[PDB]
Amino acid sequence: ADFDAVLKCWGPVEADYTTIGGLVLTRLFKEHPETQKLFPKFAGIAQADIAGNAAVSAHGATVLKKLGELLKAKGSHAAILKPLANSHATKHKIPINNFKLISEVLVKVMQEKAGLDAGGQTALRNVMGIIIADLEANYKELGFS
Ligand code: HEM
Repeated sequence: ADFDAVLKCWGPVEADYTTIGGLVLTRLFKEHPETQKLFPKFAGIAQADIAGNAAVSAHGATVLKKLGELLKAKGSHAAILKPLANSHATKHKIPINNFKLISEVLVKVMQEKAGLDAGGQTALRNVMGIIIADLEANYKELGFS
């Protein structure tokens, strides 16, 4: 049910993954500046110059597309989340807490831009908790606690 609750508000996100993806990453870097170092292509870009940056928005679109694809799966997601854990632990080297941060940002963006109400905000935090716990369990399998 919590996946359905989020998907009933995903339309505005999927409608413009570039704009919303750019909003999410811009906000992440503004509110959690230490995360920007984790993107070597973007690390060091002055904050005022991120909202207008097409490459930032394009990567935000990649992130949100994958998250959509996953949702739409409604928890039967292994062929999906295992590769993502693998690349994020071993290639991008993203500590697991950062996924909690981007999920806090996405809740806010969806509240403001996608009509996500109080119950939907809870549903999204629950679904992101499912995703993050699975990423964490796969990180552990790889040696990353
Ligand atoms: C559930 C949330 C997230 C999803 C769905 C997601 C998804 C993706 C996808 C699909 C890619 C490209 C291909 C692949 O790895 O398989 C990617 C790359 C990347 N992601 Fe994530 N990501 C998330 C969260 C994060 C966070 C929290 C960070 C850091 C704070 C991060 C940093 C990166 C970096 C650095 C790359 C490589 C960019 C490049 O080389 O161009 N991601 N992500």
